[PDB]
Amino acid sequence: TQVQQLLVSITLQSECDAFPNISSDESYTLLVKEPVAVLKANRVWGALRGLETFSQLVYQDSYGTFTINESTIIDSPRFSHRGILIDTSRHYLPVKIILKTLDAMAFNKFNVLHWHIVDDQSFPYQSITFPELSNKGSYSLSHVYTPNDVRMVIEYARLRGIRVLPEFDTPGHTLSWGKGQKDLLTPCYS
Amino acid sequence: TQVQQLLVSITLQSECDAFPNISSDESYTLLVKEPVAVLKANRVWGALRGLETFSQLVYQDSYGTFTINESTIIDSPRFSHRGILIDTSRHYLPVKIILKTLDAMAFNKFNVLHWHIVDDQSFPYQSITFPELSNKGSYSLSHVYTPNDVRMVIEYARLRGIRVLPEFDTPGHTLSWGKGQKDLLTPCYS
Amino acid sequence: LDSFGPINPTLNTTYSFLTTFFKEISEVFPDQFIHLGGDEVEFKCWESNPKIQDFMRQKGFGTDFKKLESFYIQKVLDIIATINKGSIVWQEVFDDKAKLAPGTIVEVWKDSAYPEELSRVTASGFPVILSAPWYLDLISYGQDWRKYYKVEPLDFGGTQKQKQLFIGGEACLWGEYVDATNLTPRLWPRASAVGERLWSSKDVRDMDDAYDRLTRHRCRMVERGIAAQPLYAGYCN
Amino acid sequence: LDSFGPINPTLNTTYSFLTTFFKEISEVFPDQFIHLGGDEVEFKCWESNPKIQDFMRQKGFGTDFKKLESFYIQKVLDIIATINKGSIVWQEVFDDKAKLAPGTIVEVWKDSAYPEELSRVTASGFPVILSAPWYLDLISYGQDWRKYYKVEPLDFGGTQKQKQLFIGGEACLWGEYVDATNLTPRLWPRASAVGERLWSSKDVRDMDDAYDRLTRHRCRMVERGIAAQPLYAGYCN
Amino acid sequence: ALWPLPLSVKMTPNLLHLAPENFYISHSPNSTAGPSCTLLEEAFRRYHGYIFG
Amino acid sequence: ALWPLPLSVKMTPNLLHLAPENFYISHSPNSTAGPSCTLLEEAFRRYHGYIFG
Ligand SMILES: *[C@@H]1O[C@H](CO)[C@@H](O[C@@H]2O[C@H](CO)[C@@H](O)[C@H](O)[C@H]2NC(C)=O)[C@H](O)[C@H]1NC(C)=O
Ligand SMILES: *[C@@H]1O[C@H](CO)[C@@H](O[C@@H]2O[C@H](CO)[C@@H](O)[C@H](O)[C@H]2NC(C)=O)[C@H](O)[C@H]1NC(C)=O
Ligand SMILES: CC1=N[C@@H]2[C@@H](O)[C@H](O)[C@@H](CO)O[C@@H]2S1
Ligand SMILES: CC1=N[C@@H]2[C@@H](O)[C@H](O)[C@@H](CO)O[C@@H]2S1
Repeated sequence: TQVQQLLVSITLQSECDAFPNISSDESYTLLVKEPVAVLKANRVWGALRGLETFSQLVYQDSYGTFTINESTIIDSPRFSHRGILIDTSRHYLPVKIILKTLDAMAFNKFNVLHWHIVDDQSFPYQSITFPELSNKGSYSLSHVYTPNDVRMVIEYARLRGIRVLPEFDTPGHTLSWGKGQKDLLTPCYS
Repeated sequence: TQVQQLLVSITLQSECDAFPNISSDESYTLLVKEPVAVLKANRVWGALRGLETFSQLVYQDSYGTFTINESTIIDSPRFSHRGILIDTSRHYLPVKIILKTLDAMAFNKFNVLHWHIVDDQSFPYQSITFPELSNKGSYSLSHVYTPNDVRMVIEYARLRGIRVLPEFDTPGHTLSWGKGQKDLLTPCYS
Repeated sequence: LDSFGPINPTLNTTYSFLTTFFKEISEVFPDQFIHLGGDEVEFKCWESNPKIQDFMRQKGFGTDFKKLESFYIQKVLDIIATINKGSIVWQEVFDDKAKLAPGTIVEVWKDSAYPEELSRVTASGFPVILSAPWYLDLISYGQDWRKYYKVEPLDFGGTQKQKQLFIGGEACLWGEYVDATNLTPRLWPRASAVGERLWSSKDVRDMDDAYDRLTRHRCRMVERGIAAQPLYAGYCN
Repeated sequence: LDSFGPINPTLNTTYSFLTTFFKEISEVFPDQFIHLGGDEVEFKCWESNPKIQDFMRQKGFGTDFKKLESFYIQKVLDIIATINKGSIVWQEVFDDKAKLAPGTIVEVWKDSAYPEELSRVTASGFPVILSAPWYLDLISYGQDWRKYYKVEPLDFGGTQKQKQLFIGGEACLWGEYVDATNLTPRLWPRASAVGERLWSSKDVRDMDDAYDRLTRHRCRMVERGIAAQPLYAGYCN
Repeated sequence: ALWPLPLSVKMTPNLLHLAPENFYISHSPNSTAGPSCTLLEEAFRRYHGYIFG
Repeated sequence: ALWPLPLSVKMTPNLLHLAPENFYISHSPNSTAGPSCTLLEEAFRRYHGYIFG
């Protein structure tokens, strides 16, 4: 009656310290049995997906008893690019709500955060080589993503098997770029 | 330069301990001057509206200085029934979010909460004379409004000059009523 | 087609239940008015019921179930009058030719030809409340606050006397798709559009000025703990 | 008509800025791909500019500003290739006849005739991402999760080879009307519809079963601190 | 930034200042309401918080 | 209540139980990953919270 353990077996080079990419292997199998359940996956990426599925199989019965059915699951994604686009130019989004979105993405097996980071209305990306882009283009100084904010989002995403795809849109959608980079934008005669 | 005081003058019988009604007088005048500003209203209801307006006139300048312009405001509503309908049957709404809605209503000078309390899907109104209506009709026992929940919403609303208009819809929209009141609903042959 | 339909209006136990029930309501809720509803009553269940069919011919209602609806509603209105409260009713009760006592407020919610509904209701002497163009549960893309703001509620046909019977309106947030997770952002500041239209003068309708004050007001709501959603791109503070 | 238009593609300072800038981006973001955008470029400003008019005739682009857009984009793609990253581009870059290096991903976002866009892009050899039918910022009344769920992304015309070039999709939540107050309820669980369509088998499309599992899943998101909005009337726990 | 816009608004360019710990909202001596009025007392206190908070 | 629905799901009617303070998620001894794997270690700990919390 008791599942005492969920053992996790990675079969090939784990890719534990790597960033995920388009071809990352997200396949896994999950064998739920007593006394030891087993999650097997080629890489880390598949184990992450399998942990999510395992958690969706455990439930509490009417008396509060944690229960799970003996089962076998074989799973792998139909498509490898599964994205959510967020836009932090039209409105600044605090780092916390980006981290929450990544948590929700993991629960849904989404693997790409398409970060539409800048646009016409504001330029929150703080550039090291070009400090004036954000200093003059952001909505205010508290509506900026520091190098450390960016690293945090990237790392937080990586820990859930999520790729961070940055979008720096050009040549259109660049009005905020012109505040800090002089002579970049075309002046309009009218 | 300093406004030291906002004096509030109610001219007629205040209606302080009464519930507002359709004909309640919500007119007021607000004279902002130094050293004493004056809010004058026929009744309590108008003073409440005038307090909201006074707060919308105070602002902080670029250095954080609390500022207000010398001014005179004469105000009274175009229509006396200004409502928000909420529906707590399709989904139960916790008392807290009803209280927050009342706060937002006050900030917007709304004066009627149209409480569509029951409908087909659930019956959260706990009736004293008919305990089975909610016991069998609610989504669960924690999705009920106790007599005390109801009093709290009524009092909270009254303190903002807001009328609580209950809707107990019949003869349609009554499926949840039938769980606890036997022989009330018409059985369907098909 | 379902299992149970509307309240059975042919039984004395119904009205005895409603009497006792509404008496409790007259004590719990101090407001002068009680909304009795009366919207979207389905007749298929009443039509398919043999005891109702019997009752229908017992007093000559034929095959017209509007008369049975009227019969039911008139008894409920009478219960409200006997406990000394006013009644509010959705437009169907008026449209289906029920006899309403003077004072009965009619709430107009159907978006089709609503001005003409306002004319009819007021022409018949009744006070009216408008909700038809302000269904905040009916969400859509963009600045829909403007369409709610642009409504001029007294643009219907009628004399001054009829226009004096228009006592106000309500912005409605029905609950099929709304709960604690989304109520506040959906409600505010879209409901603020209706609030100005119902408070301020008729001629207050400059859109640019409305946009200017509403973004700032919305930021104020946010500062005060109301998570009111944005009007357009921007920031607060 | 405005004050400033798109990036000036005729200046060497532009490309020198973009080189230095994108080099920084190639170091900050470890992903293999960088999205260069290229959507909705306005030509009126370029058309009205005398120095651009001069540049246009300098290499025979006539009055065709798609060629100037192409010229600009090709230089940016070359910068990305030189730093050893892949490029992603909105469909306009492909539609306006720019020369794309093999490997360049094209993101199809225009809702008009999108299947035929998928055919064209894939027929030309390029990998494709679909976003057109999954604009979550375009809100509407009711159970719109179903329309996102019912999309079958490979229902476009083409050979197997072309269908192998379809690598996935994105659910987009553009920000004009979205901030911290409303992002989460707007995003979830509507984006969960797209997530199943992109993860699960093609033949997983039983609507009743999808509704059953998604309400429970949505309740799970709520239990875990994600304020996902309801699908319909109901409760959690 | 008034919402709803009041019926009649007349302002001067003269700015006045307020001091949070030296600004009170109180009953005018001629008023029909006083300290007994819970409704006005609670409103005084919460609007003090809204103005300064 | 799986979302997304896995490619292949086969279950039995046999119910098994779990004890929160006596249920661990760990590395199988044959695995290529171990305690050094921050990614797996953090996932083990947060999924423990999701299953029981
Ligand atoms: C409230 O008072 C302020 C300060 O006098 C007014 O603002 C200024 O108005 C004067 C003359 O009209 C201008 O010279 C200034 O440029 C304005 N701003 C500043 C920084 O002083 C403001 O208009 C008044 N409010 C209203 C609506 O009357
Ligand atoms: C998981 O196991 C449970 C318990 O055996 C399954 O549920 C029952 O199934 C049996 C036979 O199929 C029925 O007699 C019971 O009515 C079901 N419920 C109860 C309370 O025991 C459940 O179907 C299993 N899950 C799956 C999808 O296979
Ligand atoms: C009166 C009304 N009765 C109906 C309600 O039951 C729905 O919830 C609402 C949703 O828009 O539509 C009409 S308005
Ligand atoms: C690519 C795209 N470019 C545009 C964006 O700038 C808008 O924000 C979005 C809103 O729906 O519409 C299209 S999608």
